Amino acid sequence: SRVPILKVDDYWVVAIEETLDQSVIQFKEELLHNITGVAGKGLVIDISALEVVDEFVTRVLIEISRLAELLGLPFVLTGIKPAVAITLTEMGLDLRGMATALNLQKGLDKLKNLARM
Repeated sequence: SRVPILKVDDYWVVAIEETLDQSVIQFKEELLHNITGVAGKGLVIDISALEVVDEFVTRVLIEISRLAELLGLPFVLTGIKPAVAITLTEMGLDLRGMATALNLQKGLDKLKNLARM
């Protein structure tokens, strides 16, 4: 448990910070364990802390995204600067077709708005 996984109003909230690499595997595993245990209304993951995004991180984000979809868990990715949007898309993450938001607040609001409909 290095990367904290928070729960707010039944939404999972995670912010990924710079890591000095197997802890990303460790993080993905713990997150997946959590979101398949107690039900939650959705998942927000913020990556604003990452100066560059790795091929490794990208694959973790693709897997979390696919599983969230299979689980029926609304998912929003937040804090994505232009340069990182380019890299993620080039490495196979479909940014256009997924929910993204500017920050954690916007992320949380987006999920609640979609649901309240």
